[PDB]
Amino acid sequence: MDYHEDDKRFRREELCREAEFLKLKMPTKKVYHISETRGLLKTINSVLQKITDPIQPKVAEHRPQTTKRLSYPFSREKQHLFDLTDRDSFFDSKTRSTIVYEILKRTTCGITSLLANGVYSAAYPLHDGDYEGDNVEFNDRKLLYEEWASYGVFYKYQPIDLVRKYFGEKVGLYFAWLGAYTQMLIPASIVGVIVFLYGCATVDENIPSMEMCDQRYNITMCPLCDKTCSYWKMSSACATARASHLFDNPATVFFSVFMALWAATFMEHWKRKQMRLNYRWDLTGFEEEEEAVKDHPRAEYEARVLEKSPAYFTNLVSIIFMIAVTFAIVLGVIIYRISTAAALAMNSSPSVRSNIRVTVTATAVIINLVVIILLDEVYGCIARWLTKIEVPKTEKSFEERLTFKAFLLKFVNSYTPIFYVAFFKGRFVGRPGDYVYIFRSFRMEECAPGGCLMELCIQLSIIMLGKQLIQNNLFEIGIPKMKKFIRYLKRKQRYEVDFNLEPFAGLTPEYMEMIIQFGFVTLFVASFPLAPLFALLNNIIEIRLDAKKFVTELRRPVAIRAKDIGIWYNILRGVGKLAVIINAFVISFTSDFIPRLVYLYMYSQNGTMHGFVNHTLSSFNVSDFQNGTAPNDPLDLGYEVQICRYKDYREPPWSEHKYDISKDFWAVLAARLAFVIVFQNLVMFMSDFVDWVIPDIPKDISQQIHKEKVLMVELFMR
Amino acid sequence: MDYHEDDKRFRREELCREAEFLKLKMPTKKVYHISETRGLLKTINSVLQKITDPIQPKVAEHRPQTTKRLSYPFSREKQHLFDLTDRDSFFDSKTRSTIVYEILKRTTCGITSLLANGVYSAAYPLHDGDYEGDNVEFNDRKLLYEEWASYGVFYKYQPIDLVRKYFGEKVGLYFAWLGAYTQMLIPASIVGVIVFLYGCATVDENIPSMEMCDQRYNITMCPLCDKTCSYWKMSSACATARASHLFDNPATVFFSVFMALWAATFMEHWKRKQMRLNYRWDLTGFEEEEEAVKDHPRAEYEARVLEKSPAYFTNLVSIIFMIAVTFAIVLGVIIYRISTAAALAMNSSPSVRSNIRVTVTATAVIINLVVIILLDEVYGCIARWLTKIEVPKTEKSFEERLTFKAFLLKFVNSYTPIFYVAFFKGRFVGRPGDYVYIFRSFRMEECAPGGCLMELCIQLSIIMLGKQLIQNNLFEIGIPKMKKFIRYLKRKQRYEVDFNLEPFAGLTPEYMEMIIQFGFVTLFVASFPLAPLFALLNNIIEIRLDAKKFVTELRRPVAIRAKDIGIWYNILRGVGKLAVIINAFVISFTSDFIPRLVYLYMYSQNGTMHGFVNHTLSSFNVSDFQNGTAPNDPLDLGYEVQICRYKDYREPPWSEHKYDISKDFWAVLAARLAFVIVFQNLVMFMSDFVDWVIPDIPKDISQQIHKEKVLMVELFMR
Ligand SMILES: [Ca+2]
Ligand SMILES: [Ca+2]
Ligand SMILES: [Ca+2]
Ligand SMILES: [Ca+2]
Repeated sequence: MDYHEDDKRFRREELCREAEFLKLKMPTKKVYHISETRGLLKTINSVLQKITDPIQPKVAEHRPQTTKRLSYPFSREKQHLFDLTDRDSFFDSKTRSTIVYEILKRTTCGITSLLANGVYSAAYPLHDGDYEGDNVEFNDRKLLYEEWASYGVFYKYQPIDLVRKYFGEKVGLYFAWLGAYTQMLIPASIVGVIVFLYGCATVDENIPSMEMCDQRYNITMCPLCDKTCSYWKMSSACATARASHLFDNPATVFFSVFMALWAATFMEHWKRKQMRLNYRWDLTGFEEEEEAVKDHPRAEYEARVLEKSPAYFTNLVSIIFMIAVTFAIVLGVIIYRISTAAALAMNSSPSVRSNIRVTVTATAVIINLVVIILLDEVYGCIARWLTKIEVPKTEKSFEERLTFKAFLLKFVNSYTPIFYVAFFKGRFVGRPGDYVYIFRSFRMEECAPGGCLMELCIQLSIIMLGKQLIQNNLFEIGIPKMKKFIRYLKRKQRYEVDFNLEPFAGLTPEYMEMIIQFGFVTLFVASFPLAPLFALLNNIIEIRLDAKKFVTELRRPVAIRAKDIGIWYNILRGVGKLAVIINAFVISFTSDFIPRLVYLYMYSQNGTMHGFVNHTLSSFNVSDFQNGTAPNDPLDLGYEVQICRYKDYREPPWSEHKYDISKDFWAVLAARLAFVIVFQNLVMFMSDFVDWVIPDIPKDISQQIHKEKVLMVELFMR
Repeated sequence: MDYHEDDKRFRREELCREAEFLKLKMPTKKVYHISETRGLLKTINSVLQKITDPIQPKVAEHRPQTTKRLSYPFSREKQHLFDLTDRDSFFDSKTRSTIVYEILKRTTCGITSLLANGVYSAAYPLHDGDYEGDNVEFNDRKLLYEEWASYGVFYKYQPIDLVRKYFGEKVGLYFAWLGAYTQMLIPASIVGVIVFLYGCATVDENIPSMEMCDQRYNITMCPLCDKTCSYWKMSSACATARASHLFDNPATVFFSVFMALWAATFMEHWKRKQMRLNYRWDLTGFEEEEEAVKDHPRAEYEARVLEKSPAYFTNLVSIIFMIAVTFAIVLGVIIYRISTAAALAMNSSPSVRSNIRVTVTATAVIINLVVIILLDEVYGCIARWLTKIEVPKTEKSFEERLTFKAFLLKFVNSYTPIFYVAFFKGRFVGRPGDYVYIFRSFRMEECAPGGCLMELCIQLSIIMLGKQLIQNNLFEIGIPKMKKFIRYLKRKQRYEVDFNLEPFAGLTPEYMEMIIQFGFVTLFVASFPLAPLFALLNNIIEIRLDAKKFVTELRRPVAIRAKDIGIWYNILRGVGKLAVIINAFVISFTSDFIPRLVYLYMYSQNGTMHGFVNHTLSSFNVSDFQNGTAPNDPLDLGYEVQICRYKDYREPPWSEHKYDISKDFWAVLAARLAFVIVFQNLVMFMSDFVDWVIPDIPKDISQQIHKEKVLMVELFMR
């Protein structure tokens, strides 16, 4: 318990004499406006500040803001600038802290470099009362914990009009965004499960999967290794083909079109929603540009320029940034190589002959993810330092610029193994005659038995479950408690309670996870349905986890008022527009959908497909290995062996040309590229069409603000 | 000579008794505001109106508009709403006519259905003085004719600040737009001529043109006709190949990229320019929506609804519109067919044996253009009537909706023969074995000897010269003089002079020609450079022709104030965005650029190309015609004949497969589609990049309006 103030202060009680020389000069400028009283307690002393009344409408009339009025037509109170209330207890704690903070920034000798220098350690508003606790006189924060930030309440709606009142429009605007995103994930998950279960129903009705699961063919493939791998039968790995038909179903194409159109209609819905939320709170968006002070090393450098009394260096460090992006790109694939090459050629030295091929893939991906989790912090640090070097003008430019430079890095290292698996996996190996030897010592890399699509789906699967759901939430809960143990192992007053809390670190690491997750929703659902489902399961946990992090474990933000999410809308629209071309390439060049359609329409010799797998397998002759690249010990799976088969669209060896590129390769390639053109153009046009149709401003808000303006006129004239 | 009034009136002097019963009830409502006097002269009587002073600041204060002030910092006078002048002769004639016209619309019993009923025939402001003439006391219109609307002055700049003062911001804004477009055409024409002359320099240095112009091959082609055409030699038509290399030069690809980027930078330049023109005239764009009265059959239908006291029918008539678009599309190709089939199989009955093949093409295109010129008016009329049926709410909705429905029609019938020539010409004929017989009586259509690109370039050429430059300007001058002869063959006072002038008919037919011409600039310069040149030559003539049409042959517009061109910006951005994909298809599928690159990189057997024309020609055997489709009288050009050649990428007849589709067809097709993907994506990204880079608001205007706002504050507080 105490009396009723606004903003605290945290000095460091015992150079030092200049610390006290500035520590008693600033508040002398603070005497004229705000009545301060300093308190002396156990650990480190603090400074207290209570606002005085008659300067508060000086600041409330200094800036234009809307406050509640007395008149109400149609069951709803109007708002104008500042008049007609007269309560002396109607200024909420949030707005009081806003005004007091404006005085905290305005007067100079603000707290930018005064706080950033070392004399002051923390400047922050306090909260009313306490969550849970005992015998509390109806706290707002207790109410908010009891209705919003509990795991037991995840079905009831977001109380957005209260969280705006207690945290401000920025923090309120975030949870509104996450609410609309999770609400839009419901039909995505329903349609995802319907398409996947349509996949599950008709697995054993198709032709091309039966052709592999059939016995009595005795068809043999080439060993896919340099020295030590043997011949393998087609019907051996047939579960992977069964799951392949579970994933590259002809309903998934329709699901991809549905997802592009889904992302577009989500953009429309959210524009409309923040428009009505800009109605309900603050309508005149004309904040005065160049309002705050400049960034202090720009004033320092500017002072150096005035001592001396650059359009080369910003572009120079932008090129530095692009360099870092390029070797980030190659670094991801480097680390993926190291990961798949964690345990190579271990067939011999244990001599147990497991041949399980599971631990190499599983621990490859898991070790890979450990290196990505470890490296992400480094990239964040390079973003902060580089943006510090560039010397932006304001705080807004620092926030925006740092946001973009962090996003490119996390995009690159968080997505590049999936680009390597989905596209560039088994493209570049030659015929079984000659192999493409990278580094001139051994082979590049070979695909899975039965298609590289499985490695994409299980890699993508354990990223949607590994890093997103379990790892990130477990550290997101786990870190602040451990910082609490660190800060401990080295009747209580209010600010002494709030000092033990952790300081607040912006909204960028909390939007960031959601932009990357949105990238997982829209960029790779051409080859993997039911991804939204995983996004929804992560999302329900994320909203309440973040809410409990606000109410429980953090001190209060200072309630910066803004009217849109900002740069994140451009990032969402960019990613959602990039999704179309990458879905076209995933469908055509990966999904094995084009060769089946071409075989149905050009080499059928009947109505349907049969002998498709007979058609793809390019017969080879085992006499033509390059003196050592033969299988080292042939398995003798049957009596003998004469010819191995492989899938590359090449002519048989007995023809007058052997081991060249056939007609069918160019036919399939032409059909693939034609699909890319048609898909990209039609889906760009549809995704534009649902922008042109849906009204970007809502009607009810336009007519209601028009009626409010008219009634404001006819009420004002009297 | 007369006294000084604002707005005229034209009644029809002798049902009739109701005409006079309303003719003396409206002006009784006009007595209260504006002092009218009626005059009685020779032909038909008129009514005169002079404004009275003290109601003019009632209307000038009724609406907010900016007028000149007394203070001037930095050599330029400020503007605010209405004060501080006090001249009683400072209201220009344009603004006086604006206010008087607002009273003409406001009071009701406005002149919408009062003028549209039949009692009033014309309501219009008059002009001061007269152009040229004799002894005129420094007319504004004489000045404007002497500086702007004369053919002798086409090099000196547009006097935009005077034409705005005399005609208003709409008509001024148009000539600003045409000024910026013609100014942007200068480097387009320079680079066009440089690329074309680079084509002209190195004609006789290449390989594939020499291969056709070479003698001593004795290579013979198949006759390309059903019954009566003979074998023709390759070296016969070699001028057409010479011009083909003049057009599909590898510099034209660079010119196509340059044109897409040119269109984008033109958009940026014009956004910036109308922004500063919105600075110089009127800055607060907040015109009150729903300001004027509704459209009178919507009030009539609304009255019928109120007698009765539809979201199906508007969409029904939209589908009607789409139907009209579809048979417009097929109608263009129908009329093109009739045109090329004007004189078919005339080799026999004259028996002169000219074999000139010129008159069929030339008169085909000319007859085609006559039908398009004749049909365009019909499509315009269907646009007006259909838009009349749809019953829009306002005048603005009628203007916009009619604009769009006119544009789709003129787009379709004005472009469809060029789509037929550039794309679908010789694609769909089979091998010389079997032909694709449309209508089951005779062959479809065959390409030119030496490529269908020539027919595209000469058709496109005589549209850029035929319909654009000569036909349209000749009728645009020719029509109003003939209407003057018609109106004649059935000391003078001012309104009696202005009555002989022709009424003004909006800006839509004058923007329309320029949007279609812009379509000719950006949509087909992949296969035809130096098109801008023709656009520039048309454009210089067009600006002065239109200007002389405003000053000389038309009565005055009523000066509607607007702040942008409107729908035409969306139409320009749409066409300029459609240009990229159509340039990709013109380069790949028409320009014969891909097969030369593929032959250079895959079948070279050396460094360079030689025997390219040897490679393309698919040898055929003349024994395999279908019993009558043989050449009827073989020409006996040599001793005998055994095999004819043709260009379709098919295997020779002596192989184990004959007359099927070879490997090389799929190879070339795959390369073509790959070029479409790469070109479309990279040019979309560049055309976006020059939007992201260039600041869409100018800096000087932003800082200058900020300084104007600050100085307005510190001048207002005193
Ligand atoms: Ca998380
Ligand atoms: Ca989180
Ligand atoms: Ca013209
Ligand atoms: Ca014209």
